[PDB]
Amino acid sequence: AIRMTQSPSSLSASVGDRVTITCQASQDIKKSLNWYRQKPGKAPELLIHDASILQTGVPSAFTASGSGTHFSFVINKLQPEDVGTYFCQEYENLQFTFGPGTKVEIKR
Amino acid sequence: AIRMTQSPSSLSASVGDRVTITCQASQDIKKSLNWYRQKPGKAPELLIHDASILQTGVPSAFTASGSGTHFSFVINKLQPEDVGTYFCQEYENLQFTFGPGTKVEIKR
Amino acid sequence: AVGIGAVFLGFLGAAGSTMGAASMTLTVQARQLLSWGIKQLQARVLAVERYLKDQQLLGIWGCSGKLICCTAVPWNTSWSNKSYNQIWNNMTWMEWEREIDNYTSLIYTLIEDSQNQQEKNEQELLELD
Amino acid sequence: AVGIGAVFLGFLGAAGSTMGAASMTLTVQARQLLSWGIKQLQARVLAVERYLKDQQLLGIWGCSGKLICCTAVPWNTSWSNKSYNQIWNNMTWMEWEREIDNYTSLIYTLIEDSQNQQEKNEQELLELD
Amino acid sequence: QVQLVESGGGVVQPGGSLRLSCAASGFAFKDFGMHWVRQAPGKGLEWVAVIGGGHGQHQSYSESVKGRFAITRDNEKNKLYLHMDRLRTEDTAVYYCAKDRLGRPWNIGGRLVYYYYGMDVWGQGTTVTVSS
Amino acid sequence: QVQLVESGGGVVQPGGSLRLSCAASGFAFKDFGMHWVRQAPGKGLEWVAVIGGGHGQHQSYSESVKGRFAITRDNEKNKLYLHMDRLRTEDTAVYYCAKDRLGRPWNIGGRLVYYYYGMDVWGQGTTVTVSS
Ligand SMILES: *[C@@H]1O[C@H](CO)[C@@H](O[C@@H]2O[C@H](CO)[C@@H](O[C@@H]3O[C@H](CO[C@H]4O[C@H](CO)[C@@H](O)[C@H](O)[C@@H]4O)[C@@H](O)[C@H](O[C@H]4O[C@H](CO)[C@@H](O)[C@H](O)[C@@H]4O[C@H]4O[C@H](CO)[C@@H](O)[C@H](O)[C@@H]4O)[C@@H]3O)[C@H](O)[C@H]2NC(C)=O)[C@H](O)[C@H]1NC(C)=O
Ligand SMILES: *[C@@H]1O[C@H](CO)[C@@H](O[C@@H]2O[C@H](CO)[C@@H](O[C@@H]3O[C@H](CO[C@H]4O[C@H](CO)[C@@H](O)[C@H](O)[C@@H]4O)[C@@H](O)[C@H](O[C@H]4O[C@H](CO)[C@@H](O)[C@H](O)[C@@H]4O[C@H]4O[C@H](CO)[C@@H](O)[C@H](O)[C@@H]4O)[C@@H]3O)[C@H](O)[C@H]2NC(C)=O)[C@H](O)[C@H]1NC(C)=O
Ligand SMILES: *[C@@H]1O[C@H](CO)[C@@H](O[C@@H]2O[C@H](CO)[C@@H](O[C@@H]3O[C@H](CO[C@H]4O[C@H](CO)[C@@H](O)[C@H](O)[C@@H]4O)[C@@H](O)[C@H](O[C@H]4O[C@H](CO)[C@@H](O)[C@H](O)[C@@H]4O)[C@@H]3O)[C@H](O)[C@H]2NC(C)=O)[C@H](O)[C@H]1NC(C)=O
Ligand SMILES: *[C@@H]1O[C@H](CO)[C@@H](O[C@@H]2O[C@H](CO)[C@@H](O[C@@H]3O[C@H](CO[C@H]4O[C@H](CO)[C@@H](O)[C@H](O)[C@@H]4O)[C@@H](O)[C@H](O[C@H]4O[C@H](CO)[C@@H](O)[C@H](O)[C@@H]4O)[C@@H]3O)[C@H](O)[C@H]2NC(C)=O)[C@H](O)[C@H]1NC(C)=O
Ligand SMILES: *[C@@H]1O[C@H](CO)[C@@H](O)[C@H](O)[C@H]1NC(C)=O
Ligand SMILES: *[C@@H]1O[C@H](CO)[C@@H](O)[C@H](O)[C@H]1NC(C)=O
Repeated sequence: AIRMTQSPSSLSASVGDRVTITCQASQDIKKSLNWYRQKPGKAPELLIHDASILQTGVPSAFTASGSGTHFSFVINKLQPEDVGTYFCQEYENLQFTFGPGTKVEIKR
Repeated sequence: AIRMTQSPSSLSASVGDRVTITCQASQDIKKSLNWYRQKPGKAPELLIHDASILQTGVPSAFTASGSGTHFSFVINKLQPEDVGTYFCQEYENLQFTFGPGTKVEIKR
Repeated sequence: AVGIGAVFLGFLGAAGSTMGAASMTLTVQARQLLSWGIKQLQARVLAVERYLKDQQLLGIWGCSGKLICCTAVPWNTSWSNKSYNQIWNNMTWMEWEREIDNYTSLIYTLIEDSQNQQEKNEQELLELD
Repeated sequence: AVGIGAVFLGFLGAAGSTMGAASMTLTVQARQLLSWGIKQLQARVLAVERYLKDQQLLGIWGCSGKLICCTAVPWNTSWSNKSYNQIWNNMTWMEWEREIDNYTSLIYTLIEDSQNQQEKNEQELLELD
Repeated sequence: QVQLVESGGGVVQPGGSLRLSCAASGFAFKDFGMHWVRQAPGKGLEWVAVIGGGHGQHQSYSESVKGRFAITRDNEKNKLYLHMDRLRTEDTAVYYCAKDRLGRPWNIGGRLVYYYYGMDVWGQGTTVTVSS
Repeated sequence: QVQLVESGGGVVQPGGSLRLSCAASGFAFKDFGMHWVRQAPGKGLEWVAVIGGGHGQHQSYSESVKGRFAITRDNEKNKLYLHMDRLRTEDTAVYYCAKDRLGRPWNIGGRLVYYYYGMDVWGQGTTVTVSS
């Protein structure tokens, strides 16, 4: 699996703002990308699979797009409830590598 | 041609930092994207064509990627000489629509 | 990401998958099946008879050399009213054979008594004229 | 982004493009070309003779009904040593016809005297036996 | 070298007209397709129109200019023209001439088509002001 | 409902061993392929290993654990196991069991293959500490 990178490592905004996470592959992975969100004390929650499709039961508060090497996760409005670390995972090959993770929090 | 959007409208950094511009289409444009850079008093300079290929004579100071609806322009290091407005243009259909343009400047 | 086996079906495993998918390894399964002294001697002769029995029918039916051959006997939907896809993409070999177990001798008879008979009669007539 | 014309070549314009691309509209160009009283009467008769002249040769050569027909006359590379792609993807109809203008009567003769002659002789012999 | 000389501008009243003329050399003007774009003060760059190469057998206009502007060209003078008629104050902008990356009349499918991949060569334009 | 009960953890010395056991119900454990992942304190989530569904005729290990860990499963107990042998202090992490979106042994091309599309179901893991 191709190493994934995420940026910025520390992402913050006021409540209600539109917040995005950059994620890239060093090599073309075509589409094999999942987005997870971790909250303190809880295993990472799958929000989006196949780089764009929301997981069943997940509200339409998030989107994602991109293909090839350039991807992005979009938080339509950042609420206190959405604070957590978002992970960019590739599953093209049987290493299912996770990216570094980006911490998203509320400005204070 | 599909309307292009760019964000943030005002993008700044210190000299030498890595600066990126988000550009998206409301509909799939596949690859038909040019990046131009305008400086005061000068017509916009084509830096990257077909969403990823540098124009002949342009130094490898810039990259771009993305396909479909999600694209990005990357300034490897922002120098004072690179200050200008960068435009995301679509040429899939014969309207060759330009995006709003993003102003990139040095923090002070 | 996909994990893969080496080359092909080991032995019989496809028997519980759809007949469509299972058809892929008929070449494998057929080859494997096709190919103290006195007891073994008896077994050898029996193996030959079983081997040749199948070859006899495949010869007569005009199927020799094939593991898949089309006949000219129409399917009587009384045996099963399932469509092509309702069988091949939805039922295993073990299940299918049971469904039509009681028609085996019927259809085998029809292949020989009707089609083989026709093909041999008409063949001579065509060669003559 | 691509701008397009309506349907097809108007008239003769392809004459200056490669023969490959120009071949696309042979159906168009052929149809258009193929199809006071006394002067016009004379012209009409002349048009007929020109029309039939071409049809005669196409008939004899076994090309009637076709705008593209392969013959059985080999290309003598003395006429031009260019390869297939060096001609068809690199030269126009106006240019090509000039290149081999002085071989027109030669090759036309060869088609009839050698191939047509053969095809008619052998045809009868095959029909007889 | 390649140089576009873009003039014919100035100040006109609304309801008036002018024509711009972009002389060019250093390239096969007659063969490549050309663009018109404009930039109003305080705004980004707006695409105006395109004309194909050769004799210009195909055009497209922005909805913001269609019916008010016309594009033509003279392959012997090597000049690109914009006929700026019945103008409104909203038409104040610097107008630029540009060359497409290709713009050629390919013979494909039995017909001519013009393949465009966007502007890559231009001059600095000229200011046209419409005011009263 | 679906619930993973993940235990077998605790504190061991480097050079020692343990085995984790993730009991699960609410789904066809026997059919779906499973994952192991771990998260060390202060770090992100590291993928450890995968086992296919059915009898688990295919595996893959992270280079960081290959040769030191083994994956197995019992389709009657509905338990997923991680054999944590010859451990080092670097192996301190919370380990999780997870289910792949599919993981099934498809008969394609004449052979069985396991299609994985990533974890989508899991419990909360258990802490395994390796220290002295
Ligand atoms: C190579 O050589 C070719 C051959 O000469 C040359 O192309 C020719 O250019 C001229 C000038 O542009 C073209 O003339 C135009 O022809 C149209 C055709 O009208 C007929 O067909 C339509 C089809 O729907 C019918 O509806 C119509 O009734 C006719 O039957 C005319 O409509 C044009 O007239 C307008 O433009 C004139 C420009 O001077 C005006 O004077 C005239 O009053 C009309 O103006 C109206 O339209 C304008 C549109 O911009 C508008 O601005 C005005 O305000 C007004 O509304 C015009 O006569 C001729 O067709 C071309 N020939 C071919 C075969 O294409 C190339 O220019 C040359 N190339 C080079 C590089 O030199
Ligand atoms: C459904 O039923 C099937 C059928 O029983 C069952 O699968 C079987 O599971 C057992 C247990 O996992 C498998 O046994 C293993 O077999 C291999 C095969 O070795 C042979 O083949 C290799 C091929 O290269 C040769 O090199 C080799 O010399 C032999 O010829 C053994 O290598 C395994 O031994 C290791 O694991 C044992 C686990 O107890 C150890 O005790 C043993 O000492 C070996 O340990 C070494 O390897 C470990 C690897 O993790 C390592 O951790 C140790 O430290 C040490 O280095 C083992 O005997 C058997 O092959 C399976 N059968 C088939 C057909 O796959 C399924 O489990 C069952 N399914 C369910 C859901 O219940
Ligand atoms: C007057 O006549 C000339 C004849 O030369 C015309 O110019 C050429 O026209 C042909 C088609 O009529 C064009 O052919 C196309 O070329 C493409 C190659 O592009 C590469 O090479 C050029 C070299 O200059 C580079 O500039 C370019 O960037 C590329 O590197 C092919 O890819 C095209 O293939 C198409 O057709 C096949 C058919 O199967 C498809 O499968 C392909 O996908 C593709 O669609 C095609 O072969 C040629 O490019 C023209 N030349 C130039 C320089 O543009 C004039 O246009 C003509 N004028 C008028 C009035 O029509
Ligand atoms: C024991 O036997 C069973 C037999 O049912 C096996 O399970 C099935 O195995 C077949 C192949 O052997 C699988 O077939 C594939 O199904 C795909 C359809 O997926 C859609 O539908 C399912 C319905 O559950 C959804 O879950 C899924 O998300 C999709 O919505 C097809 O797309 C596949 O097509 C492939 O083959 C064609 C061949 O031309 C290619 O062109 C295609 O591109 C593609 O590669 C294929 O038909 C089937 O999915 C299996 N079922 C399940 C539920 O997974 C068992 O796996 C088997 N066990 C063992 C031990 O092998
Ligand atoms: C045919 O498909 C349906 C799909 O739900 C399934 O329920 C049924 O069991 C299938 N038939 C066989 C032979 O398995
Ligand atoms: C053949 O192609 C070459 C490519 O440079 C060109 O120079 C030459 O003129 C071509 N021949 C014809 C007939 O145009």
